[PDB]
Amino acid sequence: EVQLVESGGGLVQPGGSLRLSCAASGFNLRSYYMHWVRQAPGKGLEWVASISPYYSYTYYADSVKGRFTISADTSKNTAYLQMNSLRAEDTAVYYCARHGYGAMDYWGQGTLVTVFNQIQGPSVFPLAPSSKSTSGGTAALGCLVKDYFPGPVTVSWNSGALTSGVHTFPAVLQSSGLYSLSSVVTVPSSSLGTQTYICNVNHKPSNTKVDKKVEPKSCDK
Amino acid sequence: IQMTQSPSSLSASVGDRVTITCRASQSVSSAVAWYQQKPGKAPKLLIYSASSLYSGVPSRFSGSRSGTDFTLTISSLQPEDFATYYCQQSSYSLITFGQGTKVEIKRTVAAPSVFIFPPSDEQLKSGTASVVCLLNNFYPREAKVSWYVDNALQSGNSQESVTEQDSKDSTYSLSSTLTLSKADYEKHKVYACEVTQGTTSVTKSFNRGEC
Ligand SMILES: [Cl-]
Ligand SMILES: [Cl-]
Ligand SMILES: [Cl-]
Repeated sequence: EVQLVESGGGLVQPGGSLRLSCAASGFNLRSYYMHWVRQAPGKGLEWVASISPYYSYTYYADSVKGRFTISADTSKNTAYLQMNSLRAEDTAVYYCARHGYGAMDYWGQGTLVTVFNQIQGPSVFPLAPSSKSTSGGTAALGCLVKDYFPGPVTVSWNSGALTSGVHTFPAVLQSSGLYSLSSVVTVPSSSLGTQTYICNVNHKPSNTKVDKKVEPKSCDK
Repeated sequence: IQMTQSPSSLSASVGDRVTITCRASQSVSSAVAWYQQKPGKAPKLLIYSASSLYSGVPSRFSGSRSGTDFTLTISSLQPEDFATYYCQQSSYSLITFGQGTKVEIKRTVAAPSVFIFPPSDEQLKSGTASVVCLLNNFYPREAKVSWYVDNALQSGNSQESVTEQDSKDSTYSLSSTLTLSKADYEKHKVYACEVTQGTTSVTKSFNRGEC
């Protein structure tokens, strides 16, 4: 079966080097053009590089010239993208795809390249329901996950039992270089004394788990 | 060669006829393709050579070229076809894509539920105070969020994030976060989130050290 399995992705420092692999099975690789196209989170499709099947004449996008190097090896039937002089603009999922009928038919699953200076685990803060969070029989509560780097953090509520009403927002880049996101849920107001609400924050690059029971704001007077 | 794609977004109904166009910056002959992508999955080849159907793709799909105008059309939009679409040109050697056409679901207008969240006392230990305003399940996407500290309109110290369309009610939800210094937060008192969306304006407020 024609399979395009990618590997090599991971965290990498700026002006550094990482090698992605595009393992081709089924077909011969040196018989079709091969391309790398990438996609920065929440952005469009950007072509990165191509390698010709005969005599391995390579061509790259203006943005990557001289920094990225594409290569192939028929022994392993895999193409490589050697990335050098890595920038933060290079953070993206990198796909490999085969050329067929003037376009691109088969694709890899895509491996993530995460540029980073240093790893920062998250601080998690409660977004507590109160009278300023209660409208039309509905109370809102959530979890603020702040100052982590890099992505992703994943958020669940009550270990996945609580799924309806949930909104986990895309992470945003604060002017500090650290990421930040919130995960909220709307629940019936009456439930606030009937059910506990726990957000489960997972940040694999710092091996941090946090579990935050979100409770109504206690009134001081 | 710039593949300029239009529109960036549009909302139609199931059974609507839908047309997406892509205009090449210089003649690319007919060396053009169309892809569909659904979140967290690789693109699927839809049309190759401007007009020819890739084998296996549904027949409501089709493309066409007039000069440097390349068009994609779904004659009767099906639920599976709600996605983002991309054109591509492959002339000579440098490949370029379109910016994207998000095809979203039409639904009736809806005002947001507006909730406001003071900073937690745990956070103040770090010297920064975050105020979060939540706009819940509204349609369509367009919304202005303004932040007021002691009646003084803020700028530069807020950021916004929007969800994609909800898988059930096809609404959007937005959050805004205002970031202040601990000291700046503890000197002022009244914190307000003003929301304008559609023909609706909502202000939610609290006074520091309330409840
Ligand atoms: Cl960093
Ligand atoms: Cl995606
Ligand atoms: Cl308060």
